[PDB]
Amino acid sequence: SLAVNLIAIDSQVLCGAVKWLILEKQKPDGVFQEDAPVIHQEMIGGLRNNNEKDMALTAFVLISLQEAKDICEEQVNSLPGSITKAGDFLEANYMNLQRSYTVAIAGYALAQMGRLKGPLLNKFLTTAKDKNRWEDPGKQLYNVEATSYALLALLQLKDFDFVPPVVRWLNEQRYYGGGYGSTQATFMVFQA
Amino acid sequence: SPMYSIITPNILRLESEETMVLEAHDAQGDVPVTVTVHDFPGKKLVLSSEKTVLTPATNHMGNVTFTIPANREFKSEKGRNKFVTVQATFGTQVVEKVVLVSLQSGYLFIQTDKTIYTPGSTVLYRIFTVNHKLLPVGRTVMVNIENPEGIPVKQDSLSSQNQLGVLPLSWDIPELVNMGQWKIRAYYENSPQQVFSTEFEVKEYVLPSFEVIVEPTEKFYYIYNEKGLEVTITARFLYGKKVEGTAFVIFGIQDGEQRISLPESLKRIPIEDGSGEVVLSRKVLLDGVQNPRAEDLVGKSLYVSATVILHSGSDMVQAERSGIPIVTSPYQIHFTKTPKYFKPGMPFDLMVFVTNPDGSPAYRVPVAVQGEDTVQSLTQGDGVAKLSINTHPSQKPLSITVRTKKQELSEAEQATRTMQALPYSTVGNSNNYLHLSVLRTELRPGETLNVNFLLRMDRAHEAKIRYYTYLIMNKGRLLKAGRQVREPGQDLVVLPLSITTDFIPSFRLVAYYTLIGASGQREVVADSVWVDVKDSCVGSLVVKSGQSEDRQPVPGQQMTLKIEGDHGARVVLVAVDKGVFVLNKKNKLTQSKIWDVVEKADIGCTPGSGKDYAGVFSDAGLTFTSSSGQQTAQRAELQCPQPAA
Ligand SMILES: *[C@@H]1O[C@H](CO)[C@@H](O[C@@H]2O[C@H](CO)[C@@H](O)[C@H](O)[C@H]2NC(C)=O)[C@H](O)[C@H]1NC(C)=O
Ligand SMILES: *[C@@H]1O[C@H](CO)[C@@H](O[C@@H]2O[C@H](CO)[C@@H](O)[C@H](O)[C@H]2NC(C)=O)[C@H](O)[C@H]1NC(C)=O
Repeated sequence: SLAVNLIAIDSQVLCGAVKWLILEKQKPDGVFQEDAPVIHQEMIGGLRNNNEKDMALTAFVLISLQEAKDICEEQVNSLPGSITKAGDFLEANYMNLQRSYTVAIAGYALAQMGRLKGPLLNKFLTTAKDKNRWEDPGKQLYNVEATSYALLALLQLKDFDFVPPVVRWLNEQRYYGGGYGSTQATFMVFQA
Repeated sequence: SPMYSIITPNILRLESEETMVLEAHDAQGDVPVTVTVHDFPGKKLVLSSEKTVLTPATNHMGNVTFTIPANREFKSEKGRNKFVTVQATFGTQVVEKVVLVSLQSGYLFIQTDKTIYTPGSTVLYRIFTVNHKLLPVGRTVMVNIENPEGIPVKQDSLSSQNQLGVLPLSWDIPELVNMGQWKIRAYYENSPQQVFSTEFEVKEYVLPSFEVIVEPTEKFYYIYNEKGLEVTITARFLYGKKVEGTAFVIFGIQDGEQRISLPESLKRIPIEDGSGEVVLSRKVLLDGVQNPRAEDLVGKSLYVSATVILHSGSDMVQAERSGIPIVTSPYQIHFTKTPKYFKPGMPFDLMVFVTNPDGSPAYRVPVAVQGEDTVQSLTQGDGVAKLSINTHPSQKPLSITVRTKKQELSEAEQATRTMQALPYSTVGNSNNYLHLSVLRTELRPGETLNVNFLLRMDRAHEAKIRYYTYLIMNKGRLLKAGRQVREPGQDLVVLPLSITTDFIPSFRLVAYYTLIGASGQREVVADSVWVDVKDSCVGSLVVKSGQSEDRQPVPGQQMTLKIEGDHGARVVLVAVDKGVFVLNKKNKLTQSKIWDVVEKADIGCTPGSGKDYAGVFSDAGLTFTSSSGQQTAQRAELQCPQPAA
């Protein structure tokens, strides 16, 4: 979805992957299910944690389909109904989430639909600690990975009062990417 | 395999023609070349025209042209740099390079009928709209007229298409006005960040009937002159007859932007036979300053203010001479036309630029190298002297110091300048060089100039050098390029170059060769030189009198104005009393200032040579990129790097 501004990605193959995800790998209630986890288990980052895995994996694919919506809205007409079914599943089970990672990745998914409001917005705001990061206990790589989705949510929601402490916190950490198990963290922090 | 090559300038311009020079080296058979220009970053495709075939009958040469359009998408970013991408596909092998872009599109020159106006009068003004080639272009111009504190009071928008690049316009000054300096600013519609300007004054005046000239004997002051500075006064009526009167004259000192007046420097001299003379002595100047050191006076400047009244007492003129330097040296030596890069083990030429203390060029002053008194030379008409050294193969930098040898003047009066030149770096320290040498004369259109190409390399690889490749850069675009063939044993070859009117005011010649040498490695060695051309018109407009008799005609008399000029040209006229210019002669447009504006817009920064083959092209203003991989240095700044000074 980012490389179409750079190289000539084949549109028939790309929306063919979108059609293959919707029909084969989506349950009728909105849940996407993985049938073959990756060999290099370090490149999935915070998604390696099995706690709240079905909510987080549903949010990851929904963000990827909504960013490729503009190209594949013409090719697959069942894309917005698939987004609505996945969005209803994430909105209904949003308040049960406890990890700051899962709240952040569902926050950017709900913000593109416009459903991150009220108590779902308030839980998303109070998930942040020191008003500049969405941190979980453990390695700092997952926390910068989690804060990267939440900065995208703040830019999507167009609430810029809470943005400059987050970006100033990201520059103070001085993260330059690379390393073992850094694929998700490096890609999302620079897109943010 | 053969190596493909593309040569273009450093910087490309909007709304003008850009030359693209394609060459293949060591090539066999025909090779088709397709040409494409893309945007940067991303791909939107801005120009997909032009293609050609490099042929061995043409020594695999091919020059093709293109033009850069500008739209609302191109004109979007106005403050920061943006780039484009040039694509050329040689058969099946593509060579491409990202190029810096300037947003300038041409030149605007503004002529006013007067340099100073009254409240309640008319300002007549013509705007000449030319491209980068100084040829009339039809574009939309945005002109604004601003107040002394910078408030736009009148603005215009008009296209000069089908009007031969001339916009004659008018505006009336109201009587409700603030006197002072008023500014006209103008810019093209498709280049809003390139702003041209010229100034005029608004005041309450009547014209005087005579002019006063204040003439220093020398345009500087030497501190240890016991006599002091002599300033001759010349006063005559505007029609050319001698003025009888009495002058009051006072001196002063200018330090930076602040002026200090010497009150006791006042004298009172009668003006007889249209002339007078006043001297400020050395004792009065030192008595005027409170610092008794003569050493601290160096670096500052003087000014003279005179007030002359006729002996009828009915008119008065105030004149001023300013900017007169207090110096130890009647000359200023500069290496400004000398390259800073020498060829080790190959002789090197020095072009020494010597000026008077005001900045005017010095004529026929002998200068010499500090090392050895035998090598001496006198300056030519433009203030340039020719010296040369016989270089050793030192890889260490070579310090060069030049000092004048003019007779009677003491050693404290002899100017000097010291620089340090840098060695050329060959590819892999192969010690294979290219040396250029040429005549140094004032160049007029119609003369021929012998260009000399000297090859230096071992003789095992001299048989592989079968040609040279040369290009001419003039006014920020490629004017001519080609090949000069070479047979074995001919380390020196000569190419005559005929000068036309397109070469005015200055041009750079670059030249290179290429081969696979050392241990089987591609080597490029280049050289460059900057040549000055005599500043003159491309055409030749002359205005003279049609009558040959009846000198000083009567007021109102009919006379014949004779105008000789180029066929097909459109001429504009204005006839002004000189008493306006005695009041204010600033901001007068002339042809020499036009070539000065073009030279200030030049993209080349060095008088030739360079640290390597890449530094030769980059300092000249050219980009090169080869299929093997050798290419020029990246440049992301439009302006030239500033010298240390
Ligand atoms: C009245 O008009 C004058 C111009 O006639 C302006 O004041 C001038 O301001 C400039 C600085 O921009 C000074 O160089 C001039 O000396 C000022 N002129 C004066 C003091 O006569 C301004 O628009 C108004 N000034 C006043 C004092 O009323
Ligand atoms: C580039 O190619 C053009 C072809 O249009 C050359 O222009 C011609 O040059 C020849 C020889 O100099 C002249 O006899 C012709 O009269 C020119 N054509 C026209 C239409 O006037 C141009 O000289 C070439 N330039 C370089 C540097 O190779």
